[PDB]
Amino acid sequence: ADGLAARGTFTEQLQAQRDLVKASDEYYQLADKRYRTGVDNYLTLLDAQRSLF
Amino acid sequence: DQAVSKQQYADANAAYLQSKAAVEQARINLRYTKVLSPISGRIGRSAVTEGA
Repeated sequence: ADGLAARGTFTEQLQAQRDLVKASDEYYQLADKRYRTGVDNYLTLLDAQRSLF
Repeated sequence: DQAVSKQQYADANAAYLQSKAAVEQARINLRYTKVLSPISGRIGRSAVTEGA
């Protein structure tokens, strides 16, 4: 019964976690494409990278 | 691609146009110290020679 409960709940827990991962990945690539022009320095880029990790 | 806001771009474009207007207002004086003939015709004598 609690195996069935985990089957019922992980299929949206892991999907919300994948949406979190896609959101942080778009955040990191957007911070990279605002670093590459030259607006903000490399330390906030490393902060976005460690948040993605 | 919407990295910075659409309002921060308006602030930066306003600062850019204010600085360009300051450059143009500061080269108006640099053109004023090159004193130009406002008309075209015969010129008389120089009542103020160079150095004064």
